[PDB]
Amino acid sequence: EMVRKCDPHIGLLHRGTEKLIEYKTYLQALPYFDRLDYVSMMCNEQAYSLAVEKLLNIQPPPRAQWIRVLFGEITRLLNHIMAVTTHALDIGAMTPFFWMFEEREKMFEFYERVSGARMHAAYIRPGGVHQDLPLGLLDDIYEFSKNFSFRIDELEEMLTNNRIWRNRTVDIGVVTAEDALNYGFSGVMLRGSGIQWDLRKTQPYDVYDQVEFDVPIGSRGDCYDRYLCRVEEMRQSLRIISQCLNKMPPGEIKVDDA
Amino acid sequence: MWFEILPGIAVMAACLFIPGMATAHIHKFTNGGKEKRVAHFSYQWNLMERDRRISGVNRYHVTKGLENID
Amino acid sequence: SRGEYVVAKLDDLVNWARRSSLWPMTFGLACCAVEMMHMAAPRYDMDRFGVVFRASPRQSDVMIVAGTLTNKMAPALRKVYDQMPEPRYVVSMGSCANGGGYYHYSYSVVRGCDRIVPVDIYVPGCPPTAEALLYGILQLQRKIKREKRLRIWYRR
Amino acid sequence: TYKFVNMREPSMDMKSVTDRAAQTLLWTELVRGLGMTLSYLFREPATINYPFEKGPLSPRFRGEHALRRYPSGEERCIACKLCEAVCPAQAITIEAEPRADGSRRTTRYDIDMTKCIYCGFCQEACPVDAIVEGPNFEFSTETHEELLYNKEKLLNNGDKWEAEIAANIQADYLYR
Amino acid sequence: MELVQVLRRGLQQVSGHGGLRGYLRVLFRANDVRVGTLVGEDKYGNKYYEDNKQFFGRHRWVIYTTEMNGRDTFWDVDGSMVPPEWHRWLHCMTDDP
Amino acid sequence: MFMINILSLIIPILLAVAFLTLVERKVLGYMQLRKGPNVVGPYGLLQPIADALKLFTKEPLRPATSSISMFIIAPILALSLALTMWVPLPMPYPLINMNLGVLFMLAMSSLAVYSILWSGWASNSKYALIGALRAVAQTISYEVTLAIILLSVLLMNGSYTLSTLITTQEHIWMIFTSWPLAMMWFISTLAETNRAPFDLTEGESELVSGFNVEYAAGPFAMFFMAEYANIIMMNAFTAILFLGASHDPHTPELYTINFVLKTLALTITFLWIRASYPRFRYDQLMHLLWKSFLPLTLALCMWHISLPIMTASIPPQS
Amino acid sequence: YSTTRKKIQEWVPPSTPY
Amino acid sequence: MNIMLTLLTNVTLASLLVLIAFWLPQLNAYSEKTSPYECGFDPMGSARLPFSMKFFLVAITFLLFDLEIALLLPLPWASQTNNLKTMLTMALFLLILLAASLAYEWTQKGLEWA
Ligand SMILES: CCCCCCCCCCCCCCCCC[C@@H](O)O[C@H](CO[C@H](O)CCCCCCCCCCCCCCC)COP(=O)(O)OCC[N+](C)(C)C
Ligand code: SF4
Ligand code: SF4
Ligand code: SF4
Repeated sequence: EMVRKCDPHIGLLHRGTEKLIEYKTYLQALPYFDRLDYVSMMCNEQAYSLAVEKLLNIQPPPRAQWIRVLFGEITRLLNHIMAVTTHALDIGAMTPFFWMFEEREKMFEFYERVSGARMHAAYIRPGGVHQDLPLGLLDDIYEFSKNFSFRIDELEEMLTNNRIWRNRTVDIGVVTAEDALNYGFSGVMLRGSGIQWDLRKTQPYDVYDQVEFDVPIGSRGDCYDRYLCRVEEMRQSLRIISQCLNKMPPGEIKVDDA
Repeated sequence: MWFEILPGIAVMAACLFIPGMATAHIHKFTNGGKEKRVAHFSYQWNLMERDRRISGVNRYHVTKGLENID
Repeated sequence: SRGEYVVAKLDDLVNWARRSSLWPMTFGLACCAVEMMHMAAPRYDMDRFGVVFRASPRQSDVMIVAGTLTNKMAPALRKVYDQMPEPRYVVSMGSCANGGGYYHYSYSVVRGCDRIVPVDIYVPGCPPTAEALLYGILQLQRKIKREKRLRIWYRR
Repeated sequence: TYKFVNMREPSMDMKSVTDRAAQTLLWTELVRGLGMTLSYLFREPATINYPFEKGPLSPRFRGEHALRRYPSGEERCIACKLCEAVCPAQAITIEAEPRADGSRRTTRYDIDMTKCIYCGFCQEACPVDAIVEGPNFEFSTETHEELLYNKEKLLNNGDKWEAEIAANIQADYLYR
Repeated sequence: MELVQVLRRGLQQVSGHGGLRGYLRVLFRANDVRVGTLVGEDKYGNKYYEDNKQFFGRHRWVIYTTEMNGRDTFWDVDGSMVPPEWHRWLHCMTDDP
Repeated sequence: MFMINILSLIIPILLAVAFLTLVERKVLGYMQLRKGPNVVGPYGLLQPIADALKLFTKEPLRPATSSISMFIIAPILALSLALTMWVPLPMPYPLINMNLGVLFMLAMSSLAVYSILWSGWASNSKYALIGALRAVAQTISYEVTLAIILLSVLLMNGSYTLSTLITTQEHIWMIFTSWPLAMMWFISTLAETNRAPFDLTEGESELVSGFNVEYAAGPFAMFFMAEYANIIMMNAFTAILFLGASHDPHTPELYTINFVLKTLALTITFLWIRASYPRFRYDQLMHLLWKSFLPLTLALCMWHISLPIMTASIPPQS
Repeated sequence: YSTTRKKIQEWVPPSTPY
Repeated sequence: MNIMLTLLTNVTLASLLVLIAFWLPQLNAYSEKTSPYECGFDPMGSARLPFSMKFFLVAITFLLFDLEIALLLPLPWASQTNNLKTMLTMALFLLILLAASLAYEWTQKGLEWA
């Protein structure tokens, strides 16, 4: 009943992307990226639009950068919700799921509102951003964001102390902090083993120069620490939303360069 | 809301309610209100042994009183 | 008390029965897995319609095929479809597997989901909004309700 | 910046020791979480009563396509054909031929929802604002051949919804 | 204050008029403005939620085949064009024509 | 007319497991905020029969690889014993006055899981065998502590007969006397019945519906049904055994009216457990038992052996 | 269905002999 | 009698449910549909030997506790014996050994369960 070696066989969903991308012009390639890490649909677009703007040597008007970070962060919350949740569902917690996807649905109400699609919002553009966001939105984001924290907190009351959950995930599956680096682990899988590194603080790309937030380092490198990193990073993103709401300059959003 | 659970749960109760009644009265229905008789030990059965034969009827539900001796 | 009358009654009974609590199993292969889940999310709650995601085809009937299909994957799909009990159904979903959709032209996709299994209702979208899906399955019930093997069997 | 999740460690003070021991034996946090779900039993359920009620959407929302007319009653489409030229799925196929009047027109504008990805590039692309990604979002159907809309079908969709679509575009275009 | 609530169940029981049918099809209950138009029947509402506001009610005679209590009502049954825009909160502030 | 009494015991309970299913989806629904089944009811009520009809109507294939005899005989045994355990249960008046029917409750409960072993053995599938095996592990592992703590709570009622267990609770309730054993009895009923945190037999995401998989329509309905039989039944058992009540012989019905409350009050709790905790995994599931529950069950056991002598409080029954 | 009429409109032999 | 009657009615009930379960749907079984489930892809081989010492290493201990509880059962009745001091030691005694047995397993690392 012990495993002796797990033998993953990916490619069961190799839709074949990179070959397709080559035949289609830049603007027509963008949607593929939503179709990639689909749980985190905005950040992929942002990754691309940066990737072109460097080649194209062109800089978005600042407001666009503030949106790009803002939805970068709401998406940060989406992936973390989905991650912590379904990771719980895999070990049978069942409930927290339903408590959260209400919220996650309220976030899709925002993608719904600005992009016109509930998700896969081809909205970030190489030039900056697509349509400007509707006037009625920001207060609406405010009203939600102020109340979300109780929800995440209550989640945490069902999990972090729930010592059954602790015992199931606390001594697994530790990875050596250097050995991570040899395998090129990234993001949270690094921080769980306590190494300081993080790209937003390290090589900031947008207004992250102008936002302030605390990166949560793990320690033991067990799944549990990674979990707390997920939660805490949720709270921190929830910190970012405040700052972006409080400094959101008027101006254009697409680049002037027609 | 949550109160709306109740139609679902009350139907439970009544169902479970039924056997508890249905047996308890059948006893009285058969035993003539004597409310059944347990016989865990040989002796108590010996009392039901002495009975039935004492009643002219074999059904021992009836307990002939003092009048029986005269 | 015509025999046909009674047959109409039993027809109504079993077809209403099967249509009233079908139990999907799900290949949430690609990214339309998540929208499936929002059907089961509290805000729309598939369960109130009685439908409940239960794994293992042998305990399930209707099959959702969310998300893009691929070549290596296909044979497993045909396996799972074969192992379902009659009266099995399926449901193609999204522009995903209605016919490759976005990925219509690649070596690894298998165009439509149609080319390996006999699909029932289609639910176009990319992703379809979970609610459009909901209209999908309700439409599926309004197709089961028109099923009538009993009326026909007596007729033959 | 960097923060230590965990790292904090329990006190060995005897009051605290007896507290953790009593916690283990008497399951405090367990009953805490259990009390929490008790608490969520009493909140009002979030479900909408679909069909009878339907979820909130947005003016910008994307759905079924539909070519649409001038108020004059004339159709808008003029076969600049770049809807074909910008759709990533290339769902669209167009074959224009001249009107007897000599105006440009389509002969068999068509589209197939089987390949369309509802990205809304067509919605952006049209110079005369002919094709429009309609508000309708439900048209799930029995048979694959129905998905592959003909031109006439799109017009009929444009007829069914025109007040509605014109309402959305009216409510939205300034942001464009 | 349970008595006032049960009393609300009573007032709803009277105002709904034969609520047993509406709960036999439309699944209850409280109703509201009863604004209407459309190809047939239809309905409207207002209450206390961003999602529970603005209900609907299928035409008893429907577009053709009879649709009523214990009948298979369509979701596509709702009046085309105008009413969904008020019904999806695309413009709930903008009352149906 | 004893036969109609039996029939009167068997029909209502099956109705009860059906509506138990529905309540399960209901409450377990409202914990999730989402409403449970509703549309078909009006209050969902008509659902379970539609459900069962959906099952029995549906084709139940005889697997090509499976041996057929075991494959059929197992479900039969499952419902069999699931129902048979109900007979000697004082409500207030037992259908049968077994001199020692508690011990019999243990007997039925102990033959129960054997059906699981066949259920996974004849099913032939890999998941079937592995899941069935771990299932039998957890089960037996809990029946030992089970029966010991039940013993220790029975030293003081007097004897194994059940009706007396009413008499011994004409005031204080057993629970105030020995609640910790009531805890362990509770959890052992929470695992023996294979429920929420102790979830493994079904396996679920861990093993895609466990042993039960290869069973299709009707037999699946039987294992499902029998499972709920055991859940309500151990619940009722705990109810009579740890929660006494006033009992006027002239109005037995009154007592039952109370009893179904006190037991239903338990069954709901399992559901409200199900909505709350992630499952243990097969190591820890047995770890907490052999390492942690058991020694307390023993120490408590000697303690309860020893109270009646020190307190000079030895129970009456011969 | 198919839209935009025909293609080659190929000619056919005359009814009249020779 | 009494109990045999309820046994018969229960078993006949269940068997009745079986027969109405099979001889009813009346549809088409066929090969590959009847092939064993294996999460899609076909099995690499029929079920063989999931061997583990860690099964019996504890399960046997189950069996030797169950024999013990079999001796514990007489206790409630034995409690009413005329001479408890003659009894009481033994009432404790076995439990000690039960515990003792466990204790011996506890720390020879023979109890690795799983
Ligand atoms: C005169 C003196 C006589 C005696 C007086 C003193 C009484 C003795 C002390 C009473 C203790 C009895 C409690 C029962 C044993 C508890 C041990 C159990 O919890 O084991 C733990 C395992 O815990 C259990 O598995 C909990 C899971 C049970 C899930 C069901 C939740 C129950 C909800 C509450 C229901 C209460 C209803 C009845 C109340 C009256 C293993 O501990 P460990 O390995 O070190 O780390 C985990 C610690 N935990 C507890 C935080 C998880
Ligand atoms: S539908 Fe949209 S999301 Fe689902 S697969 Fe096709 S493209 Fe990816
Ligand atoms: S843009 Fe709209 S109108 Fe102009 S050609 Fe393409 S489709 Fe016809
Ligand atoms: S819908 Fe989106 S994808 Fe399909 S054609 Fe119009 S624009 Fe191109």
